[PDB]
Amino acid sequence: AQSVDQLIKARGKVYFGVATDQNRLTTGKNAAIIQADFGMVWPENSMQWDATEPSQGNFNFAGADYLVNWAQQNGKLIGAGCLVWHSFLPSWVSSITDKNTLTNVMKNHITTLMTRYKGKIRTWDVVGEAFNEDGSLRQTVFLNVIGEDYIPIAFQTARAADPNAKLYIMDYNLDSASYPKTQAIVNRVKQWRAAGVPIDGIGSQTHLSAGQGAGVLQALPLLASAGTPEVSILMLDVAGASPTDYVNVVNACLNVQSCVGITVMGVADPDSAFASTTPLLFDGNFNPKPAYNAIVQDLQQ
Amino acid sequence: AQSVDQLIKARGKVYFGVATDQNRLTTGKNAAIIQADFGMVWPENSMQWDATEPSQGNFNFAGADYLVNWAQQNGKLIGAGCLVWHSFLPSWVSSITDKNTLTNVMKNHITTLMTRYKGKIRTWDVVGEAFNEDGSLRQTVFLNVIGEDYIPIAFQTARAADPNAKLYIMDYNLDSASYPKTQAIVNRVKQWRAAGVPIDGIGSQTHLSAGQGAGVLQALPLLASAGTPEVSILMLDVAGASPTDYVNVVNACLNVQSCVGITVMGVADPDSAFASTTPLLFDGNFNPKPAYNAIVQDLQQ
Ligand SMILES: O=[N+]([O-])c1ccc2nn[nH]c2c1
Ligand SMILES: O=[N+]([O-])c1ccc2nn[nH]c2c1
Repeated sequence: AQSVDQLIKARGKVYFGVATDQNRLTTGKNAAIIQADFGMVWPENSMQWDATEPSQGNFNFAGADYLVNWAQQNGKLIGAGCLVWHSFLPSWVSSITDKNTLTNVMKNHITTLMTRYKGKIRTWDVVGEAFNEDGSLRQTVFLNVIGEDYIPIAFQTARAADPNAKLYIMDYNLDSASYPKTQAIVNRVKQWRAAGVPIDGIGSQTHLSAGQGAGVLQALPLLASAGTPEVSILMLDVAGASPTDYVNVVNACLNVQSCVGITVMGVADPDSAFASTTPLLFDGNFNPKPAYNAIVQDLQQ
Repeated sequence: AQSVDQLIKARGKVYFGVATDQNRLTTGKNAAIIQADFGMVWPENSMQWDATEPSQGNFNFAGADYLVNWAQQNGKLIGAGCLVWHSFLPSWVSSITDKNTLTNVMKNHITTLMTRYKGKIRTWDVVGEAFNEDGSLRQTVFLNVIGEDYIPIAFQTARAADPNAKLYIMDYNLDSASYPKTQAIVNRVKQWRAAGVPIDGIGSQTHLSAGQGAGVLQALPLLASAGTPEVSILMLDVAGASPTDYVNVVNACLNVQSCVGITVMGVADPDSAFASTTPLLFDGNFNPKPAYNAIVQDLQQ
């Protein structure tokens, strides 16, 4: 099976990547497929807040360390995240009500994780899912306690911790150009960057239903109009794994100059959180599915 | 699918169990299958030394806590391990050369883990893979630095930390009654128990090639002749997943009064470390394989 990462690099992009973690790399055929076919790895779960700081100051890095070392040994780029994401917060964080304390807790979490891997991580997802569907800011503990400046603070802190990393904000339901959330994140990122906030990229969490790939062809250029140096496609999977949907997403990447690459959410269908929708590029026997071969043919042209 | 755990309990045994961990419970159909069909869970990796104490005295319990909570919420028994196993040691341990220091480090590791989960764990695998294939003791850091007393110390320390748990020694290649390692572990366990060492069980790590199930019918009664209150089948998988091999292992369990149950290495073939041998009871689409149905029929007859 030809390598989608090699082929996308030949078209001028940076990577075709995949999310993984230690117990994937030691089972199935995941390591062999990643070695041959993908150019970047992300930790699925091992870098999230609940996995890395389950109680205050008690950092759990064993799983993340394994993935970083494996990637370095095998010549792969590393992306990591998410530093600030309400969905993976442990209870001790969401109980904090003092603005000074929560600011320092957020800063220490960012600084500790980024310093540990300083210079080794290409892309950090710093803030995730900060927007409501109507485009207002999501009322998470960080917004409620710190206020809207928590986003500037997070990015400023991350830039100081590792100036080499590309810093991204990420969100989902940015797959349609007419959806209010898509326009809102563009407007807010434009404003933040105009005031000097170091947001290098917007990452679109592309968890799609059948037939939604076509809309990404119009949504991704819109996200790119915010003026960040980079945009990316993250967490990609498609219910039913139709070649048409997957090829449309790949072509959206190719059409947007600032889109650096694509990361799929897993290797093989049985290891998806959405396994009954068989939404990935390899089947339960680790054979490439028609969508994989269709991407290969699209990138060869 | 009828539950092998309910059927084996109806035959007078304690459980039919499976190894798992957090990211299995959140993907595929693993949680649903475990809820319906298995009565005990073990952490595959999250309790091993390299996952729980990656630096001296500094413990990581996020993954293990998740599995213990999940098991309690779903009414499942819990087994855990391995407290002392050379294959999962961090480098900081294997570089210790002082007998008193290594003894204290080992005792602290045992006591900290077992205290955290005191009263919640049915079975602890305390020492693993302590024997060479010829029956002599494996020359790990523990044997080289502490000496052969490390095994009595480990069990004595474990009994004091949680007197409710059943304490096991485990090894592999105990599948043939005429293999030297099988008789050696019997010899040594008899001696240790005569000296008052609290070894409650021998666990046989049953990682089998095709056709090796039949030999377990003679090996397991031999293991039971050491006189421990319990024996168990652990880490069970069979290359090719022949019904004949799986049924022979199940019947060995039924034939040995002190054998309390069986634990299979995982749920579905693609998540095995030996996936190309398709050695588990569910396939890559999470359908029960012929071996599963054969076990069901064997337990009903
Ligand atoms: O692209 N990704 O698959 C991915 C997975 C988990 C993440 N956490 N933060 N960013 C992430 C990206
Ligand atoms: O039975 N088991 O699958 C199993 C898995 C991992 C272990 N670590 N210690 N004991 C273990 C048993």
